[PDB]
Amino acid sequence: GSHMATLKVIGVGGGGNNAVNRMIDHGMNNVEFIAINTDGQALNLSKAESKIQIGEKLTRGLGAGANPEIGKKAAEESREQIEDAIQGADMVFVTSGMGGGTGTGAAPVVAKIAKEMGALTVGVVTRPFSFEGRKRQTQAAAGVEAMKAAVDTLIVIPNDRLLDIVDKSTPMMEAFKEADNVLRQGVQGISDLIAVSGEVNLDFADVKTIMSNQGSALMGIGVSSGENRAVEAAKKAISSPLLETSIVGAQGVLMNITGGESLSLFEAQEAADIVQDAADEDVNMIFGTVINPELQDEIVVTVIATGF
Ligand SMILES: Nc1nc2c(ncn2[C@@H]2O[C@H](COP(=O)(O)OP(=O)(O)CP(=O)(O)O)[C@@H](O)[C@H]2O)c(=O)[nH]1
Ligand SMILES: [K+]
Repeated sequence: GSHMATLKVIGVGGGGNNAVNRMIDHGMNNVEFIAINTDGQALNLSKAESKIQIGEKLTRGLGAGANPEIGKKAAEESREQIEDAIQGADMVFVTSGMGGGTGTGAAPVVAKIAKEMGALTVGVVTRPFSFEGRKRQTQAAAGVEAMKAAVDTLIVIPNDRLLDIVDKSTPMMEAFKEADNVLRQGVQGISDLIAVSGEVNLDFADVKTIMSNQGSALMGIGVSSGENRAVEAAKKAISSPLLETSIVGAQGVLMNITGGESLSLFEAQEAADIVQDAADEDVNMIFGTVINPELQDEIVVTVIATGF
């Protein structure tokens, strides 16, 4: 028969659960959410269907107070509850802000558990703003290294990059939604790739080949119309204003192109060439195509890049 992949998104700590709440608000389908936190006040406000309060014996229901050893121990002591919530997942996205205690310490434990439960495990984490100081940055760096050791693939968003995309008045919440989009569009892109039957079909086994045990990653989506649409969508898919890891140096790529019946062979080559040339490597590509006749002049390019 057919395979139906279960995708889960797990928020760990404040920032991660913020991202989960905003994704649920934005509306996601076919994805399951898990909220993990020490902070009982924030966890009570989570919109996630599955909630795990960790470390209550250690924190009395408070956060970890920037102590990553308490975050790590809190997750370890709730291993069975975390395993039970994950069980059945084919793919898990662990999202977390690094630099505090709960996210820094517990997110690598959650990711380790997910991988041991058999899930393809992707971390999407932030580094703190420079204005938060050097100690926060150093602690975050230890969290990023622990994440790298625990996940299949890791996407790092330095929060300082948000300062590159705001004007002096952009609300902080609007900026945070831009960082959220990295996770949301990557999850949505995989979900859609799985759900739809393509003319050149890609599926979850291709995602596993490109992402399993591959270190840093990029996940992007680009949409364009009109003249040069394939080139423009491909460039947008690989544009990484918020990413620590750019496309440069990628050695494996999952690339899908969705368009209407006008989708031309020539423009599919144009788009593939953009990704090959930007990588500035010989990229091992798994290429797919979907014809969606509901589309008119719109083209959508999805890119997952690993192998740096
Ligand atoms: N882009 C973004 N960054 C966030 C968000 N919330 C927190 N951050 C950033 O993540 C870092 C850690 O914050 P948070 O996730 O609340 O930490 P925690 O580990 O839960 C806090 P404690 O140590 O007390 O338990 C912050 O220093 C900040 O850089 C958010 O919603 N969006
Ligand atoms: K498919």
